[PDB]
This record gives sequence, structure tokens and C-alpha cells, in this order.
Amino acid sequence: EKHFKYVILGGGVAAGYAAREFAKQGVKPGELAIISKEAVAPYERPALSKGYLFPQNAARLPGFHVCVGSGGERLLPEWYSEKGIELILSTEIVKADLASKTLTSAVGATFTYEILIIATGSSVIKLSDFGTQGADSNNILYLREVDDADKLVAAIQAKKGGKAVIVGGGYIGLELSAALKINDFDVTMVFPAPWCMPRLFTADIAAFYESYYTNKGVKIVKGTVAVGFDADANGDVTAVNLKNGSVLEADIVVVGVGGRPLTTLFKGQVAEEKGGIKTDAFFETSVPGVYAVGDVATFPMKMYNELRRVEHVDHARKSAEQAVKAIKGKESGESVVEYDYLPYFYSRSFDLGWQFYGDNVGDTILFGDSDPTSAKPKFGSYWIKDGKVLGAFLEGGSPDENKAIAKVAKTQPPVEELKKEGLQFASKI
Ligand SMILES: Cc1cc2nc3c(=O)[nH]c(=O)nc-3n(C[C@H](O)[C@H](O)[C@H](O)COP(=O)(O)OP(=O)(O)OC[C@H]3O[C@@H](n4cnc5c(N)ncnc54)[C@H](O)[C@@H]3O)c2cc1C
Ligand SMILES: NC(=O)C1=CN([C@@H]2O[C@H](COP(=O)(O)OP(=O)(O)OC[C@H]3O[C@@H](n4cnc5c(N)ncnc54)[C@H](OP(=O)(O)O)[C@@H]3O)[C@@H](O)[C@H]2O)C=CC1
Repeated sequence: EKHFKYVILGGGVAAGYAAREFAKQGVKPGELAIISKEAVAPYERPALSKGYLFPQNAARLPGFHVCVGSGGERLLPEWYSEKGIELILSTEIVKADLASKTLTSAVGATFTYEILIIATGSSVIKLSDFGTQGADSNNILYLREVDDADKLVAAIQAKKGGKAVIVGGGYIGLELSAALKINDFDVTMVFPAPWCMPRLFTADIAAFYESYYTNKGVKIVKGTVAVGFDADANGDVTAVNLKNGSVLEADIVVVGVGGRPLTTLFKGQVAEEKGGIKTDAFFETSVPGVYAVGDVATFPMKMYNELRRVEHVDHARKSAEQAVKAIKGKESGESVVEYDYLPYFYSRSFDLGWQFYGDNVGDTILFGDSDPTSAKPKFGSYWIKDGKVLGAFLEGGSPDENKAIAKVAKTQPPVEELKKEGLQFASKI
């Protein structure tokens, strides 16, 4: 049975950014352990749906270990061993006893902490969770961790030039439809919502992306869901049966239908709200000396005075750093600013890339060049509530333009023929 002052449970984005901050804060060899079910040190998870899948010059570990995704030093396993931070890899915690401050692995092994950081991230929802007919067929694939990405890369080779069906119209759906098309697959997306990213995108924004994908040869089947799968004698998928009675042939099915916080180890033992582990502005839970960061946290979102949960990478890095600062700030009992988070979301596929800052509430205005056939499409949108801009989206912005929309979202300037030179409004704020 192993004993550590600090234990990070999970080997993902938040764990790695917590590790870096601990080292910034003077953590001594022997004090810190990270326990992960993955076989590799903490990595920038966003690469898995993007550069990992390029047919040439793909992203691969150890390339995309944290913290290179935010422009920081790369933490190789040797970085951890040189600082006496122990990585306990290929270790799944099946039991967490917060009363005893003891964690037990699948193999029976035991681990104690004084301070615990929960950074267990999110599940990937699978059609097998629903009991859907034939969802156990081979080449029905999900994407959450690097092992998943390796199976997908392998299938992309094995099914070269074939048919892919992408189930879901959120982030994974967007990114993976584009990745499979760039790998020379015939690609069809299927989803129930009225339009892609249903969610953040307005009808105007969604119509741009839909048209652009159509132009790239991606087929789009809306208003339905997969209700079953055909499979051959080998158990390999051959087709997707849709609710409406149609059937799509498929060599590979990629499914992106959401994720949920991985919190079941702590059911009962901590307060929960909005589907995650409730925290204060320092990421401390119900149980003292127990923190929760990343996707699992439901925390106070100061600029909108609501608790929220966020399932994106920027928040994972920043919440991790906050936690380590708060832990140490009690040790040298000084004082720590409360987390003040500006939501920042983003996605890229094909040659496109957008950013969104703030809160997508209120009435919307579109601005700029919305032509899917433009050489470099550049357009955006503002969200306006109570006379103020609360949210801002921009596709194709420069660094100064993205900085300017972020400042709009942060300052909430009052507004109305903002439709205007829309982007110039942000650029002069
Ligand atoms: C493929 C993909 C691409 C994405 N791209 C983007 C993007 O471009 N932009 C963006 O904003 N967001 C993106 N996201 C969201 C972003 O990656 C997450 O918000 C972020 O990874 C959360 O970090 P975390 O530390 O909370 O969770 P995670 O990084 O998922 O880390 C969880 C860790 O806990 C381990 N674990 C869980 N339970 C146990 C246990 N019982 N025992 C041991 N280990 C355990 C997991 O295996 C893992 O190592 C993406 C997500 C995915 C899956
Ligand atoms: N930020 C980024 O650039 C990226 C983020 N990610 C993250 O990874 C995680 C998983 O992503 P993703 O899977 O795209 O999840 P999302 O929650 O972003 O999107 C999933 C979509 O699938 C819909 N859906 C639900 N059930 C079905 C169904 N049966 N058939 C078809 N569609 C369905 C969901 O609807 P509903 O919400 O109504 O249930 C939702 O619109 C998320 O936490 C996400 O934030 C992943 C890749 C890129």
C-alpha cells in the first residue's frame, strides 16, 4: 500500500496541467502521484480528433503530451521521474474511500493521500449503453482516449477508400466527418437535431457549415437516428439502419453522441449538482482536502453567477492550475483569487477554424463574409441580452481579431446597427 501527500486521480488534461503547476509551486520528490488507467503520461486530448488522424505527418505521442497544446513545455514521462512525481499508469481505481483517504485499484492495490484531486474527465456514450441492436459489431468506433484513436487509425487503413457513417452532430461529428473525408472515405453524417452543433450554432452559422461540408462531398442525413446495424459473418458492420426505415452502407461507423462526467466512484460521498461534483471557487468539494477539476466539476461561474459544468480543454487546464494554487495557498496560508472563467470554445476541420467567447444567450446578429465558397471565409456573430453583448463567435479570425471578440465577451459593451461593420465593433472596443 502506497502513501502520497498529493494524489491526482486521472492521467488526462487536468492531471497534467495540475502536475506542471505543482512543480511551479515547489512540489518535492516523493510527494505527488498521478494514477491513470491509461498507459501513457497526460496528453492534449484535442489532438486525437484532429492531427492524430492526418494521413501524413500525423500527431503521435510523445509529441502531444501536455503542455504543448497551450504553448507550454512538453512533460515527457522523464520529466515526471526527474521531479520525483510518480506516474502510476495502467492502473484503474475501482474503489475510492474518502473517509479513509484510500483508493483501491482493479488488481487489489491500495493508495493513500492527504490531498486528492479528482480529474477523471468524461465517459464516451456508446450505442451499446442503449442496448441498440448490433451495436457490438466490429468497426463501430468511439473516440475518447489514445487507445481509441489507434483503433480508428487502424480501421482507416484497413477500410481504405470505403464508406464511413458518422453518427452525431456535435463536436465529434463535425471533426470526425471532416477527418474521414480527408482520409478519402465516402462520408455520411447522421443526426436528429435540426442542424449541426444545435447547441452553440445559430441557424445562420449552422447553414454555413452544412453548406461547406456538402461542398466537400460529405452527405448529411438529418431528423433521424441509428436504430440498428447489420453485420457480416465476421461480426464486422456492413450497414446502419435508421429510424425512418432507410439504410446506409458502412465499412466504418464513428459515433459521437456525448460524454458524461465520470463521477460514480464518489456517488454519495460528495455533493453533486447539474450532473457533476459540486465545488467552490477553488475546486474544493464537500470533503475537505478533496478537489475536482475538468469536465467533472460543477463550479461557480462568477461572470454569470450560476453554477456550471464545462466540458472543454481550456477550462480543464485552468481549473487544474486553480486547484493546485488553492491547495498550496492553504499550506502557506496566504490567499487565492476565486476562479473567474471566461468560456472559450473552439473547433477546426478542413481549412476552417472558429472561436467563441462568453455566453450564448439573447438575440443574435450575424456579420461578415458567410460565403462557403469564399477563399478564406471570415464571419461572426454576436449574442445580445439586456442591451449588452454577452457572446461572440468568429470563423476565420486573425489573432488580433480573436483577441478583440474575447474582449467584447469579457467587457460586455452596450450596443444597434451593430450588424454594421460587425467585426470593426470588436476591433475598436
Ligand atoms: C477526442 C476529443 C477531442 C477534443 N477536442 C477538444 C477541442 O478541440 N477543444 C476543446 O475545448 N475541447 C476538446 N475536447 C474536450 C477536452 O479534451 C476535455 O474537456 C478535457 O480532456 C477534460 O480534461 P480532464 O482532465 O477533465 O479529462 P480527461 O483528459 O478525459 O482525463 C481523464 C483521465 O482520468 C482517467 N480515469 C478516469 N477514471 C479513472 C479511474 N477510475 N482510474 C484511473 N484513471 C481514470 C482517464 O483515463 C484519463 O487519463 C476534446 C475531447 C475529446 C475526447
Ligand atoms: N470542443 C471541441 O472542439 C471538441 C470537444 N469534444 C468533447 O468531447 C466530448 C464528446 O463529444 P461529442 O460526442 O461530440 O458530444 P456533444 O455533447 O458535443 O455532442 C453530441 C451530440 O449528439 C447528440 N445525440 C444524442 N444522442 C444522439 C443519438 N442517439 N444519435 C445521434 N446524435 C445524438 C447530442 O444531443 P443531446 O445534447 O441533445 O444529447 C449532441 O447534439 C464532449 O464533452 C465534447 O465537448 C470532442 C471533440 C472536439
